[PDB]
Amino acid sequence: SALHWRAAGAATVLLVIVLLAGSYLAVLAERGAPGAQLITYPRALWWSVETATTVGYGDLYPVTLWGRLVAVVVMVAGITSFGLVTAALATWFVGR
Amino acid sequence: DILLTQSPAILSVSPGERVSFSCRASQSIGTDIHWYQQRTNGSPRLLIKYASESISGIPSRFSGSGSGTDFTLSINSVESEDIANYYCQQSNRWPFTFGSGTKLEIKRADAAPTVSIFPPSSEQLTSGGASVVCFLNNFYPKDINVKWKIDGSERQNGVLNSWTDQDSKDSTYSMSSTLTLTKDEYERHNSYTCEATHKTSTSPIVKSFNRN
Amino acid sequence: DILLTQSPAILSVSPGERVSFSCRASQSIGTDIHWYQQRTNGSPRLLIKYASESISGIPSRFSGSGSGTDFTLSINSVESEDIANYYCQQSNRWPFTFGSGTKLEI
Amino acid sequence: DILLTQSPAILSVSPGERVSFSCRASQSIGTDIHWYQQRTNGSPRLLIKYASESISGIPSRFSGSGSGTDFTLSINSVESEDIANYYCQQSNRWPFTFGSGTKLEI
Amino acid sequence: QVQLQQPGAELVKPGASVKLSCKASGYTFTSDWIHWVKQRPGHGLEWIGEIIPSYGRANYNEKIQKKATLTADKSSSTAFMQLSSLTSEDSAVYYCARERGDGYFAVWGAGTTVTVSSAKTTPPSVYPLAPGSAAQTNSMVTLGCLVKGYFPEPVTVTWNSGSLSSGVHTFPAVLQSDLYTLSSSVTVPSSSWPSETVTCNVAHPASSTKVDKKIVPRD
Amino acid sequence: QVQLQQPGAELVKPGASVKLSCKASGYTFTSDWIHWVKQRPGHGLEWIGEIIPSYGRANYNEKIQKKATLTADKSSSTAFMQLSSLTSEDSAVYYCARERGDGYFAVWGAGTTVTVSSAKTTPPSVYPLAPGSAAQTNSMVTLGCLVKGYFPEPVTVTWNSGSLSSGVHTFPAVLQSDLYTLSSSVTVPSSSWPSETVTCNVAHPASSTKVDKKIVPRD
Repeated sequence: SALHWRAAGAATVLLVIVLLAGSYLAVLAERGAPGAQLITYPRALWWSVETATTVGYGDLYPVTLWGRLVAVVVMVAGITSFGLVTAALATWFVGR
Repeated sequence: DILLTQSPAILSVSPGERVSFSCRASQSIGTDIHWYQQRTNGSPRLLIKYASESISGIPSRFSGSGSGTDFTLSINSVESEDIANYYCQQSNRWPFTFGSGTKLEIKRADAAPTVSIFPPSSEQLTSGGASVVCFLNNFYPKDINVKWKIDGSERQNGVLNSWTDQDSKDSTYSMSSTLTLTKDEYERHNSYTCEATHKTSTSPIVKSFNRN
Repeated sequence: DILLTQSPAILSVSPGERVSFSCRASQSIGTDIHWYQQRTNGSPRLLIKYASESISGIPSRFSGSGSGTDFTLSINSVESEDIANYYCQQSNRWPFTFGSGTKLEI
Repeated sequence: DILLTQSPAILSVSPGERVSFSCRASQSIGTDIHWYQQRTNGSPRLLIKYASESISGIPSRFSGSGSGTDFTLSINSVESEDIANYYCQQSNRWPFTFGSGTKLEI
Repeated sequence: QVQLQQPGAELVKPGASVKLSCKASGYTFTSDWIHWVKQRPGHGLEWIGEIIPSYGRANYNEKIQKKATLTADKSSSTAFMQLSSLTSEDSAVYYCARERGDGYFAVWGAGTTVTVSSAKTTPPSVYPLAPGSAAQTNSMVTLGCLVKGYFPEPVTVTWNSGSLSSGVHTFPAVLQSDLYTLSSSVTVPSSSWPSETVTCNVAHPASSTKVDKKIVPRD
Repeated sequence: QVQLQQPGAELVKPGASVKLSCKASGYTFTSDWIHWVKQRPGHGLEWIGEIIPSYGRANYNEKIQKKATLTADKSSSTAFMQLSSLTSEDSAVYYCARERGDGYFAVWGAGTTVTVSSAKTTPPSVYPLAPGSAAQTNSMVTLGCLVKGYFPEPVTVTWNSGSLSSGVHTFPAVLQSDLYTLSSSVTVPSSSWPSETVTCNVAHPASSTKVDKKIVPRD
């Protein structure tokens, strides 16, 4: 457990924190906007996961300024996490 | 905003018969609909959540179905305790919206009214006034008429009638007729009576009382 | 093109009474609708933007509501200075389109 | 639930004449519709699957067409052995639903 | 136990203001939403607004007039709704409901009957209703109470503090000049009276005046 | 071969229960779904529920009354449907169909005619119907059988064990008191009778009583 494992390990933990907080903040931001569908927590968590994994079906998405702002954080933290693990497994193989 | 239409507004059904309420959305909301119940002078009570998912405490008779725009609340063999208003509410898009509501009505067998005349009290007369109360309880249907005769002569002035909605214990109706007179007005008469005209009998059910 | 229907064309109302205008789109446009006001021999004046968001300068009486296809412009207790034509305009899909307009009458 | 309407309920046609049944869905279901046949005192028999795809064993007269909400079962030159009830069933969304059914009459 | 406690009634003068409360009990998570629903007599439910006590953000129904301002207090776990400049159109029963942030309303409040009038609060006068001495007895005997002269709505009439509720009617109040008036009735076996004490309990939350009255036979 | 074998009929008393079976044959993959369809006489097909024998999970139609409980047995490859508390509204033909998990129903069962009644099971009385001795012969001769006095439905009438089916009519049963009654008819060339034996085969699955009866001329 040097640096190339603690980084990916913390990123995975941080990601889960972002997913939980992101789904919570999304509901807070999306409510008050007529037509918004991202207004309940259980499906907001499902949205955050498919957002952080860059899947993004289209069944759920933010339509507000702060809602979309929260979404961007979920994307970046998502790509970084899934990208930091990739760079982690790369360094592992290089050192044999 | 998502519009929720409930047709019909009033739903009549015989006892022990399956009934079904309707809830239509102006656009597809998946299965994000919720059914509530509200009896007379009561607070809304959650019956079904998410179209079909049942709630702990709610009888097995209450079932749910539907998806998209059309939804249905069903009751297997309706009994008298189900007399209430049934609302539907969506949670798919902000803001949350309620349905117009549907009132359940149970058509039972005809019941003759139980007339009860009541003289004023010693506490009320002391205050300076008199109110003769007549109760028409537990009858069906709700079509009924009361008549007040003082000493044989019909009285119409000072008559306050009050009807209750369909009772949720025996699917019947009740009526309160209160004749309010002044203390001085009440002391210069003797025979007060209360006549009730219903379809259960061609002869009007009459209750009378004499002041001492 | 997105069609914007405003019913009725003329709306009569007593003073100090709440009134409501209607704007319906041929397809869902979210909340991308905008309300304007045009008095006699005057230029259009933005009242409400994006369904409900208010504009600085416009009185508190003017409120907005609606989403998808149905939209509503409301005036709390109408006074004489509100005699004008009220138009609605969408900005969801190109090109921009205006409503038929509704004339307020007191 | 997806509603499947079949109009008309009864379809009269002369022998050797092309006939067409109708099946309409309350919402778009793509091509996920299936046609069945049921004669007197018999069990349903799959005629066409997925709108137009034919089944081995079913005569060439039976063809299929339609997409979205409107679907059509056709019989090229109807003969006496085709006297039965024709149902349609969708498989796009749960639960599966059947049509009201159409009775062929020669 | 009761999860949402609301005041019985609030009398407001035309143009004035009132602040309704909603004390919460049971599980109070951080993801809880408190909603407020307006219901005029004879009409249906009408969503007013929502508020999450955790953050403090509140949303309101834009389809109607913005007259309510939602506030909360995380300390005492109570929600508040500030109604400003009320007219006759604002006289209704205001419920409060707890949402777990999953859509439906699990628990509703008893509701607060808000009456907008210039009239003064009047305590109810309760009188016993014993049968006449020349009345037939029959298998069942019917008693009653007379709640006359009170304002505003509502009143809660119960028999023997709730222990007796089977065969009980409570008729809607009528409006006379500026006072309400109704009556209640109870039907018990004729062999159980007055061997068993029958007393109605009339409460009038608009003045905090709950009164009892035993029903004794006319001597 | 027959891929789905179902019982002929099941007589049930009002309030009781019955357990229908559906034995499967042919290719039985792990991704197979077994469906059940209800069809009342004169009505159309009605989806009841589904079940995958592999996992054991079953889903039901929520639009109607939940009265059926689907179970399965991977050992004998048979599907079961437990109907509980049946009334007169539950009397119908219950088919079973195999789905490959791709939507359509490839193979249907023969169906089980479930009858809900308090009546007792009665075997059918079959009588021959030979033409009168003063009847014209013509090119074609018409024979028949009389299935009278049986309960409940149905009955399967076939001529010469199925070998003779061309020109055969079987009229619907009529209801008298508490017994059903129908008749069948067959038309063969007049030169082929009684040189060729004509015998109808009447089966009554509700009592497992299949009977034959040769049609001989009236001496």
